[PDB]
Amino acid sequence: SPSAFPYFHPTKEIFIPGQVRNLIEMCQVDTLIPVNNTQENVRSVNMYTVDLRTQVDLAKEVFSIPVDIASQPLATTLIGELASYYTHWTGSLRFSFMFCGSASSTLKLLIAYTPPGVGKPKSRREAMLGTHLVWDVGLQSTASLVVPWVSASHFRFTTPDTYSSAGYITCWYQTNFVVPDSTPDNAKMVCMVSACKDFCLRLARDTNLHTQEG
Amino acid sequence: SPSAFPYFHPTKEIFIPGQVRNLIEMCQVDTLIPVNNTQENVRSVNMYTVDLRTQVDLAKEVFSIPVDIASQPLATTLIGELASYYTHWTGSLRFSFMFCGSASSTLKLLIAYTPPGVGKPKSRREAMLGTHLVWDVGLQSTASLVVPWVSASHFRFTTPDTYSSAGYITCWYQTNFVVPDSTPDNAKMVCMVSACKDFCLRLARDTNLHTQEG
Amino acid sequence: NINYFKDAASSGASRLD
Amino acid sequence: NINYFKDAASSGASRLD
Amino acid sequence: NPVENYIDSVLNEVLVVPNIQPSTSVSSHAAPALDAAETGHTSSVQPEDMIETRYVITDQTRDETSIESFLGRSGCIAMIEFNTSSDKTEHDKIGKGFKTWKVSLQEMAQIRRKYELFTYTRFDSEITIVTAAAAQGNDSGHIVLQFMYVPPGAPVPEKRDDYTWQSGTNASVFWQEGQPYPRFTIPFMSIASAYYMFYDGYDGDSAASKYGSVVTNDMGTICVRIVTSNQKHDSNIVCRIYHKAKHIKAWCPRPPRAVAYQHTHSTNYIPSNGEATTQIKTRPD
Amino acid sequence: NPVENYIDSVLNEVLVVPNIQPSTSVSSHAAPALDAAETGHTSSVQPEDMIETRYVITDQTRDETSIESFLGRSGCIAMIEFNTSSDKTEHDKIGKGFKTWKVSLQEMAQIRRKYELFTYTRFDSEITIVTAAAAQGNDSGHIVLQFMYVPPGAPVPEKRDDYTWQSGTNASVFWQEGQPYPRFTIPFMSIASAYYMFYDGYDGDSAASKYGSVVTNDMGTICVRIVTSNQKHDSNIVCRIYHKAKHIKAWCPRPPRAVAYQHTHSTNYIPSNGEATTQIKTRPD
Amino acid sequence: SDRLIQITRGDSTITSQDTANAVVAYGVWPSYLTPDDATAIDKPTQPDTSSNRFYTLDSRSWTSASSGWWWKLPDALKNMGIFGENMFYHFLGRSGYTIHVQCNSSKFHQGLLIVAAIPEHQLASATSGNVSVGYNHTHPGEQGREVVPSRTSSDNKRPSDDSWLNFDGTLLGNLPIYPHQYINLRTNNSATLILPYVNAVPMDSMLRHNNWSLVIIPICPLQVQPGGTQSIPITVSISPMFSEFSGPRSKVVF
Amino acid sequence: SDRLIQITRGDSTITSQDTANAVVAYGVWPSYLTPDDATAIDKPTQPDTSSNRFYTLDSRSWTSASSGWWWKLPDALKNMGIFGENMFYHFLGRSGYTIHVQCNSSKFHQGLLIVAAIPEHQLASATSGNVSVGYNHTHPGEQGREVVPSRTSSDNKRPSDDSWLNFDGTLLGNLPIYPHQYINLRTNNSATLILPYVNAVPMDSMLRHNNWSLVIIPICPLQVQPGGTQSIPITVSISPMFSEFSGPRSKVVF
Ligand SMILES: CCCCCCCCCCCC(=O)O
Ligand SMILES: CCCCCCCCCCCC(=O)O
Repeated sequence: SPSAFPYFHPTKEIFIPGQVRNLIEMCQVDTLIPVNNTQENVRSVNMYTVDLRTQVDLAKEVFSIPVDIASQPLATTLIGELASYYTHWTGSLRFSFMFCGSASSTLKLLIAYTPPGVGKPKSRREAMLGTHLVWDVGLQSTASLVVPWVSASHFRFTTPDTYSSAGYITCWYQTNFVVPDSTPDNAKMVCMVSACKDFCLRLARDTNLHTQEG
Repeated sequence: SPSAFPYFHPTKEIFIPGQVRNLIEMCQVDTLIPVNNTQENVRSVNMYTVDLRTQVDLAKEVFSIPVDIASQPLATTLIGELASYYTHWTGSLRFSFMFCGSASSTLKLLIAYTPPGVGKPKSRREAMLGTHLVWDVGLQSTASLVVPWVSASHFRFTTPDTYSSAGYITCWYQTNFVVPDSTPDNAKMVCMVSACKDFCLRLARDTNLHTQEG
Repeated sequence: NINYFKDAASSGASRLD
Repeated sequence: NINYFKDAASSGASRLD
Repeated sequence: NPVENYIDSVLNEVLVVPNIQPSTSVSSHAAPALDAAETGHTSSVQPEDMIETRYVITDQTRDETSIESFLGRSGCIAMIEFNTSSDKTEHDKIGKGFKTWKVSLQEMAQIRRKYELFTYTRFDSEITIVTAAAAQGNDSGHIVLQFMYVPPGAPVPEKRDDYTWQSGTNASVFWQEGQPYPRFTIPFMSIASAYYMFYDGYDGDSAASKYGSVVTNDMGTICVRIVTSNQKHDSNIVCRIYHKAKHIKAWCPRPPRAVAYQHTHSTNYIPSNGEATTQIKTRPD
Repeated sequence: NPVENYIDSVLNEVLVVPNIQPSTSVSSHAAPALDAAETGHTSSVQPEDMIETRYVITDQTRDETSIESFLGRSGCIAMIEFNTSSDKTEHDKIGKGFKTWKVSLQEMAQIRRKYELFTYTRFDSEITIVTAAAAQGNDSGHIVLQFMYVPPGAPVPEKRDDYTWQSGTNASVFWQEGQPYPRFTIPFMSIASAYYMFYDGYDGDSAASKYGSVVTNDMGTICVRIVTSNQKHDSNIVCRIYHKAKHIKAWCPRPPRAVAYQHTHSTNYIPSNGEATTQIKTRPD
Repeated sequence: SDRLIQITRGDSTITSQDTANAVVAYGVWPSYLTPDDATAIDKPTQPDTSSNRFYTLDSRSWTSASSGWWWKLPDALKNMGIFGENMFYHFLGRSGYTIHVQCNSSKFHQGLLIVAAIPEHQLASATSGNVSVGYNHTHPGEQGREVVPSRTSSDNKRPSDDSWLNFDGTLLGNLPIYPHQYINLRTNNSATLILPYVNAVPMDSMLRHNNWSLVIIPICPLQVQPGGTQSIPITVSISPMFSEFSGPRSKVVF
Repeated sequence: SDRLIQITRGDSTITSQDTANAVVAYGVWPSYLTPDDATAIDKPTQPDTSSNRFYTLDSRSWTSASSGWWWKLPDALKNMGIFGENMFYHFLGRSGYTIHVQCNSSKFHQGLLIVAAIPEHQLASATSGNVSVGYNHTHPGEQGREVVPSRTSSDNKRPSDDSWLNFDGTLLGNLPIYPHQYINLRTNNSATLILPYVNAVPMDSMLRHNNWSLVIIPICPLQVQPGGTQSIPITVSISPMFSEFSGPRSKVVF
C-alpha cells in the first residue's frame, strides 16, 4: 500500500534492551497463580499464597487446580492471558512451587498431575498413581512439577471443553509440616506457571479476559 | 485467495489407513443389489435375497433387472449412488452372484445380459443368444457375469433415456435346484455389482437420490 | 505455478494422485 | 519479492525472527 | 518432466484408464468367472476373461472422480438472515442489526451427504459469500456488512456495535453493495489430524454426555452485522456462505446417507410423523 | 538459500520447536526438579528430566506467536461520526459536514491491551477506512469524502470548506460510494526511536504538568469531511479507522491490563461508581 | 491348504479348517505408533503377550428369527484380562485387533452372515427427535447387543435396531464398503478381520471412544430341516494387536 | 552436592535434599531375567513405565512410644496400579525395587531409625507352640504392620511384635548384616534402598511369597522439647524396577 508520507525517513532505531520477538518468550517466564482465590483474598496479595501448617491427620490435601492454561485460576497468569489470545494450545507446562516457611521448618509434599477421565483425586493414594513429584523442602526452596503433554489430539482448546480438558493438579502432605520450638507452625507456599520447550499457541482470537463498555 | 489465519500451521497429517483418492476405487467394491424390491421386502434385509427352489417346469426365470447403473434397483447400490453424482458413465460392469443354499444343494443357472433393441428376453432360449454365463454351483459359491461395454456412443447417460439405455440382466434355471433328503428344497442367492477396470464417470451433478425439505 | 499469497492453504486445487 | 511502491514502509509483513 | 504433468492437467488426462486387450476363446481349468465373495474381496475378473474382446484404446480418464474434483466444488453451507430496522433500539439487536451462525458442514444436505461418504476428511476451506439485501422500502440505503470469524472461546457479539466488532485479533471481512463476492481461505483447523465426519464417542462417561462428531472440534461462529447505523428503509438481508474444500484428503469410505437427515451432527433418521416412517429411494416393483 | 526461507514462510514453519528426546529412569545427585526461584530466573527443567519420555518429532511452529503475527492484524482504533444537513449553514459546521479525531491507539480496548503488553513499540501503520453512511431520507445523494491527516502544528479545519482542505502539503485520501476501502501506510513517525506505550514522566516540573505517554509524541489529527455540498437527504456517516502494525519491533514485556480502561493515555483504573469497585477477571471459588 | 488357518497370539491359539482367507482392513497391518505421528510425550507401556492375546466374548445363538448382533471396540474388551485393566488405568490407548468370528454348521444348513468392522459407527436413536444414543447403550461390553425385530421400550436413549439401515441411516447392501467377510454356511465356518488402529488422532481415550464396531447381520436366514440342529452359536474371539497405553493414573470407576 | 537426590521412575519423581547416599543391596543393580537363568518358557510381559514407578504407601506416625513398622514385598504393592493388577493376573512375577523412606524433622528433634530390607523374613509367632504366622497377617498390603508394646490378642496366628528379636529369634543389633540405612534425624531426612530380585528361583508367585521385608525400627526414641512437633510422619514410597510377569490367567480372588 502507498505511503502517505512519500520521502519520509524514520528516526534511527537505537538499541533498546529487552526486545521480544515471540509471545512464547513471555509464556516461558514464571508468573504467580492466584491458587487461593477465595472471596476474602481476590483483592489482595494473599490470593497468590497457599497455606501450609502442621497437620493432625496424615496425607491431607493442600490445594487443587485444573491445569488447562486459560481456565480459572490459571487464566489471569501471563501464560493464561497470552493463551486466551489463541484458540489452541499444546506442549508441556512447568508448575513451580516456592516454600516460604522458615529455614528451621521442614516439609515433604506430593504434587500430582492427574490426566482426564477420573475427575480430581479424592486422596493422596489416588493422586500418586498419576504423574507426580515428591518434593523435599530444603536449602533449595523451589520445586517444579512438569505437566507433560499427554493428549489424544496434537492440540487442546484454550476455552473449557469436556472433550479437550487437561486434568488436575493436586498437592498433598507427604509426611507433615514439622517445626522445632520458637518457629511458626504455619507457612505459605507460592505457586507459579510457565511453558516448557515444546509449548505453542496457534489460532489467534479476541481475548475473553478483557471487555469494553462505552 | 488470502488466508483468514495468516501464520497458522495446520496440525500434522498422521498416517490413517484407508485413504481414498478416487471415487472409482469405491465403485470397484461389490455392493448388494436390492433385486427382490417388492413392497413386502423394501423395509428389510430380504430385499437383497433372490429366491431359488426346485422347479416343476424347465428353464424358468429367476429374476430380471435393467443394467443401467443409476436405474432401479441398481440406483441405491454404492456404484449406482456414486454414478448418480455424475451425468455420464462408460465401461464394463461386474455382476456377482453368491449362492447361499446348503453344501448338499446343486444348481446351474444361465445369467444373461441382453443389449438394447429387443426388450427383456421372454425365455432362456432368447436370453442365451446374448452375452451369458452358465454358472455351475459348487465349492466356489460365487460367480460373476461381466456386462461388457457395448454401446454406439463412448458414454451413456446415468439418467434413464431410451436412446442411452443399457439393456437387461435375466437369470434362468439351467437344469434345476436339486437336493437330497433332509435338505431345504429352497435357498437364497445374493446379487452384487461393481465396476470393471474400464469404468468411468464424467460430468459431476447434484444427485437425484437425496433431497432436503426445511 | 505462481503463488500470490504467503500461505500454502491459499493456493488453488492440488495436483491429482 | 516485488515491491510496487518507492518506500520501505509500503511493503507487506516482514520475515520472521 | 513437470511440463508433461501440466499438459496432462490441462487436457484432464492425469488419471489414465487401461486399454481393453484383444482376447480369444479359452478352454481351461482356470475359471476366472468363479470366486468366493465370502473372502470379502471383490472378484478380479475383467471383460477379456469372459467374452472375446477386440483391442480398444481407452480414451476415458478418472480426473473428474478424483476426491479433489468431487469435493472441490463450492456448495452452500449456511443462510444467515437478519432484518434491519429504522428504530435505533431495535437495529442494535440480534436478528435485526446482526446475526450469528455456529460453523458446520451439517445444515445443507447436498454438501453434507458428499463429505459423509468418508469417515475422516482433511482440507483447507475456500469460503465465498453471496449477500442479497431485499429492499423493503423505496431505497437500499448504504449497505456495508462485516463478517467476523469468532474462534471457540472468543467473545461472541451481543449487540450490533458491541466492542467485539473492533476485530483486534479475530479475522473480519467487509463487504459493501456492488463489491464482488467476498472470498478467503480457512486452513485445515482441527486440533486433530483430520475432521471427523462421524465419531463413535462421547465428551464424558454420563447419561447427559454428548455423542458423535459435535464432540470432536468446535468450529467457532461467523458473526455478520450491518456496519451502517439505523436507516429509513428496512432490508431483509440474507448472506449465503459457500464452501469449497481444497488440498483434500479423505479416509475410510462409507455407505451414502439413504434416508433424510433430521438433525445436525446426528445420524438419527426417525421422523416426527406418526403415519409416515423414514423414507428410502429404493422404488418397489 | 532464500528459497528455503520462502518455502518455510508459505508452510508457516519458520519457527521450529524442539523434539522431545527419549528419556529413561535416573537415580542421581543431580536434581533438575529443585531450584531457587529467588534468583529471578525460571527453572530450566524440561519433561525429559522428570518423566520417562518417548521420542516425539515435534510438528508445532511458533510463527503465529511472533510479534508480527500477534500485532500485525487490522483492528478498529476510531469511529469518527458526523451527521450531514440539508441546511447550507449547518452543513458547514463540525459534527455535521466534517469531524476531527486526535490520533491514538488509546480509544479501543482490544488493540490498546495488545500493544500495552510492551513498554516500547516500533512499527509502520497500515490504515484502512470503512465508511458506512446511513441514509436518513429516500436517497443517499452523491457521497464523496476527504480524509486529511493534519500533522501537529498544521492548521485544523474549522469549517467544511475551509482553506485547509486544499491539502497543498498535508496527505489527503478521497473516497466515493462504491469505491473499495481506502488504504495507506503511515511510516514509523515518532521523534523518538520507538513509541512509548507507557512513560513514567512529565512535560514539566509543576503540579499542572501532564504525566504519561501523552507527553511523548503528538500524533496529529485525522479530519474527515463530506466534499459534497448540502443535499436534500441527510446521512449519519460513521468512518471506522482500522490499524495494522507492520515491520514490528517490541521491547520490555509487561503484565496485561487486568481491569477496565477508564481514560486515554492513563493507567487510571478506579471507576466513578460508589457501590462497584474496579473489577478483575479472577473468578472466586 | 488355503482352507486352514492357525493364529497364535501370546499364549492363545485359534484354528479353523474352513476359512475364506482373511481381510486386512484397508490393506494395512497393525503396528506401534511412530515418533513422527505421536503427540503424547510419555513413554507408552507395551504390555505385549499378556494383552495381545485372544479373548473369547459371550457366545450368541443364531436362530431363524435373528436380526443381527454388534459389539464395540475397545468396549467389548474392557473387562478382558490385562488389556481391560490397562484401558481402565490409562488416559490414552491404541490397539489394532484380530477378530475371529466362529459359526460351524453341517453340509445341510443354509445361511449367510455379513461380518463387518465399521470405523466410527455413530449410531442413530430408535426414537424421533435430536436425542442421541446413551453411553451405557453403546458400551454393552463383551455381551454386545442383540438386535430384536419390532423391539418395544420407553427409553429414548436406546440405539436403532434397523439392521437394514446399518443402525445409522445407510443401506445394508452398501455395508461391504467397510472391511468385511461373509460366513456362508455352505462355504466357511469362520471369518477373520485384521484391523489396524484407525483414528484422526494417534492415541485416544479407550473408555470415551469406540474406534471400531463389529457388526454381524444374517442376510440369508438360518435354514435347516427337522433332525438338524435348529439354532447354531456365533462365537467371537478378539485379540488386541500392538496395544499401547500412556498417561497412567488411578483406575476409572463408573 | 552429595546431599541431594532426584530419582525419576516412569511418570513419578522423588527428591530429597538431606540424603545419606543410597544402598544397592548386595552391590547388584536390578535387571530383567536372562535366558541362561530362565525356566518358564512363555514370553514375559514387561509393563515398563506404567508398572516401574513410585507408589506411596499409607503414612505412619513416629511417636516417643513407637516400637517399629514393617511391610512385605511384593504384598505392599498388590493394590498399587498396573503393578498390582499384573500380580493378580499372572502366575509368576519378578521385580527389583527402589524403596525411599521419608522422615523430615527439625535441627532440634532427635531420633534414630534403622531401615532394613530383609530377604526371606520368615516371621515367628507371638504364641508358644508350632503354630505358624497366618497368611492374612503377613499380607497387610500398603498399610504394613505397626508394632505395639505388650500387645494383647487371643489370635495364635499373629506374628511376633518383638522388634529387639527381629520378629524372628535373632538380635536387632545384628540387623545391619541386611541391606540397610539409618535415618538419624540430625543427619538425614530419607533412606534409599535399591533391591535386586533375590530368590532361589528365577521368578515366583507374587501372592504366595514375599521376597523382601522392609523393617523400620526406632533404636533411639523420638525426642523433641515442648513447642516442637511431637510426632513426625514416616512415609514409604516404593518403585518396582524391571518388573516382569508370565503365565497370564484369570484374576486371583481372595
Ligand atoms: C469460518 C468460515 C467457515 C468454515 C467452514 C469449515 C467447514 C469444515 C467443518 C467440518 C466439521 C463439520 O461440520 O462436520
Ligand atoms: C494518521 C493515521 C492514523 C495513524 C495511527 C498511528 C498509531 C500509533 C500511535 C502510537 C501512540 C499511542 O497512541 O499510544
